Amino acid sequence: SKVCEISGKRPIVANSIQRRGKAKREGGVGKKTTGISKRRQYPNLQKVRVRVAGQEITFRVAASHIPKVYELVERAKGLKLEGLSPKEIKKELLKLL
Amino acid sequence: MKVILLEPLENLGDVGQVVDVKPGYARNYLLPRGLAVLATESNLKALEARIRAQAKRLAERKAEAERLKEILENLTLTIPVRAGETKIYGSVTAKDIAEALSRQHGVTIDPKRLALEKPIKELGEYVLTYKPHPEVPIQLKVSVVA
Amino acid sequence: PKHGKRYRALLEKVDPNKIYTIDEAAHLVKELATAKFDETVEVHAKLGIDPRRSDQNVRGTVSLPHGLGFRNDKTGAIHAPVGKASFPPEKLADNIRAFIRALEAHKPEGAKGTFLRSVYVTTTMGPSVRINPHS
RNA sequence: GGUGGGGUUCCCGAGCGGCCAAAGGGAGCAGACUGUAAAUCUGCCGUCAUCGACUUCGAAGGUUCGAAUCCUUCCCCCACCACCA
RNA sequence: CGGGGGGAACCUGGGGAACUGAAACAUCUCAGUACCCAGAGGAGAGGAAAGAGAAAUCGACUCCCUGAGUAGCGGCGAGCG
RNA sequence: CUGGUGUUGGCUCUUGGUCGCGCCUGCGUAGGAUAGGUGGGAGCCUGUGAACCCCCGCCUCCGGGUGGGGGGGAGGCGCCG
RNA sequence: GGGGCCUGACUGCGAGGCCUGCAAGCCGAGCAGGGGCGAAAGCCGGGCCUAGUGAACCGGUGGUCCCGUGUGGAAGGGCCA
Ligand SMILES: [Mg+2]
Ligand SMILES: [Mg+2]
Ligand SMILES: [Mg+2]
Ligand SMILES: [Mg+2]
Ligand SMILES: [Mg+2]
Ligand SMILES: [Mg+2]
Ligand SMILES: [Mg+2]
Ligand SMILES: [Mg+2]
Ligand SMILES: [Mg+2]
Ligand SMILES: [Mg+2]
Ligand SMILES: [Mg+2]
Ligand SMILES: [Mg+2]
Ligand SMILES: [Mg+2]
Ligand SMILES: [Mg+2]
Ligand SMILES: [Mg+2]
Ligand SMILES: [Mg+2]
Ligand SMILES: [Mg+2]
Ligand SMILES: [Mg+2]
Ligand SMILES: [Mg+2]
Ligand SMILES: [Mg+2]
Ligand SMILES: [Mg+2]
Ligand SMILES: [Mg+2]
Ligand SMILES: [Mg+2]
Ligand SMILES: [Mg+2]
Ligand SMILES: [Mg+2]
Ligand SMILES: [Mg+2]
Ligand SMILES: [Mg+2]
Ligand SMILES: [Mg+2]
Ligand SMILES: [Mg+2]
Ligand SMILES: [Mg+2]
Ligand SMILES: [Mg+2]
Ligand SMILES: [Mg+2]
Ligand SMILES: [Mg+2]
Repeated sequence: SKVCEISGKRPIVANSIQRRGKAKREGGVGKKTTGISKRRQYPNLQKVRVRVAGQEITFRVAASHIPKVYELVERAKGLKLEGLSPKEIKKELLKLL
Repeated sequence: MKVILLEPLENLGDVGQVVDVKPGYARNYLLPRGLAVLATESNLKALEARIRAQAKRLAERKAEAERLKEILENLTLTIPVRAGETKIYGSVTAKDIAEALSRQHGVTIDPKRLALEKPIKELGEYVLTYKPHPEVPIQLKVSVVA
Repeated sequence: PKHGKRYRALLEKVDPNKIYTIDEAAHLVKELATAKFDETVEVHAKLGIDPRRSDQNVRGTVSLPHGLGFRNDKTGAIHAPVGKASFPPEKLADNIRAFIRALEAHKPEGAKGTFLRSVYVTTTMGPSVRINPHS
């Protein structure tokens, strides 16, 4: 779980290519690969603490989607309860569909 | 990053203004302190709503202000007093002038909005000035044998 | 003041921010002569050449259409007389368009960048009028 | 192959447009000083040579009134970068 | 109210080798194979054009034949396609 | 290990770049010259306050260049040499 | 060995052979064009001769015009050096 609770962005697998030599575009013979290996790219995940009802609610988010967390507190009506949750905010309050 | 201000901020802006600020400043200072709120079209609409309900009910003030003003520049209020001559034994105070409307001509004024500043003694042609916000002079003459 | 009030009067007539047409210029240059005898009108241009080089020079001879009645210096600017301030507004416009298209001819190959970078129509004693040499 | 540097009196070396024989250091020659060697100090020092005159600054040309300076090119060195089927 | 666990193979998705080939070997091959994990279900997937691609052209997706070992791709090698 | 950039904000002082606009910048005694270049130019500038002493800035080949307020109250440059 | 003219250390090709596993290497009359030396016959496609050399791939550079992903271009290739 290095994963966005808003976007769902999760780490991905990317090759890493070691290239040598002069571009053909620059009048070289063109590039060579001296290696390819796997690696992950992570989402740039950050904490967002937010106060909703009387409660302090913490999202793990891609920095990309940090705004959405604040649009998500902007629909706040029916929870005087607890914990927990809510995070009843969450998916249902995201696109609802 | 655009934000609606909920209090005057000593530059930045003052209340209700839309000023555009660094998202860091916005998210970790302004918003959580209630000093601002987001410039969302939903909340840019709420402002625009409440921008209209001010300058409406402020033309409600001026509604019945320059309304009433235009009825009271066309009226003269005559009050009889037991005057002897040019010194009233009694006096006419603001609250009196008030009753002198509610009775004679059937109109009501504050009186606390009159600007008499100590009661009328003696007599003559009087012009005082009334309120709230741009407003009317009333003309009343204090007369004799009550 | 660095200029007499005679000139100071002329400094309120021109917004140098505006890029004028020659037609805007040739007419507005008549208000630009307060001198008690007849002024001479000049067209100046800073050029797209490096003069320090032998082959980047601009010079020739010109006979102006409306008659009298050019070479670049070492800093790459250039100056010649187009006529007199007595000439009619239309008799200036044709003498301005005479010098403009006269210089364009002489452009050296090694000229790097635009040939007319700035063109100011002035008078002998007058202020600078920033104009569009292409209009 | 590229970019940045350079070239100067015997070695070095600054070096400027308002002219710089062109600062200075050293070497060299002649002078004083002398235990030795040196240090210090004086003139010589591109050259003819009499003030002064005449070349000269990598090279050729060019700008300009004016070139050891600015410019185009050539040339060689320094340096760094990159590339190689 | 629902889930949970199981199922020969088949399916999708998340991950993912190496021997080997290149008569050495590193890009490349083997191969998105083996294998691990999650899930679906009698199938699964895909699917109703922000498609093709040269014609005023076709008309969702899947599957077979063909196009074709073509077009390409390639230490322009092995080979892939 | 490290530059940029995301998370990442308030207030400042300090600079470098460039573009623009305003303003000064410059000397061989030699032209009386203490002249940056090239146009146009014998004429402007001025008692909307000049030459000039007086404080004052900054520059300086230290001669002057040279602005800031004014006392000052008509002259001062140029062709002409 | 010396001297006078010149630059064929040409372009387009090439009968036919030497050699030879392949690939290569070698010699070459003769035609065409345009030349050079000679009065001319003629000679000249480097040097008395046999070593002074390196497939293909990938790129550089100058051409030319051949291809130019719907069309004109361009990008990028090809061809020749
Ligand atoms: Mg990488
Ligand atoms: Mg945070
Ligand atoms: Mg993003
Ligand atoms: Mg973003
Ligand atoms: Mg930001
Ligand atoms: Mg001795
Ligand atoms: Mg002795
Ligand atoms: Mg089930
Ligand atoms: Mg199951
Ligand atoms: Mg998979
Ligand atoms: Mg998964
Ligand atoms: Mg799999
Ligand atoms: Mg392997
Ligand atoms: Mg192996
Ligand atoms: Mg092998
Ligand atoms: Mg093998
Ligand atoms: Mg082995
Ligand atoms: Mg594969
Ligand atoms: Mg299962
Ligand atoms: Mg199905
Ligand atoms: Mg289905
Ligand atoms: Mg589906
Ligand atoms: Mg494959
Ligand atoms: Mg000058
Ligand atoms: Mg043969
Ligand atoms: Mg012939
Ligand atoms: Mg002959
Ligand atoms: Mg032959
Ligand atoms: Mg190969
Ligand atoms: Mg074509
Ligand atoms: Mg296309
Ligand atoms: Mg096309
Ligand atoms: Mg091409």
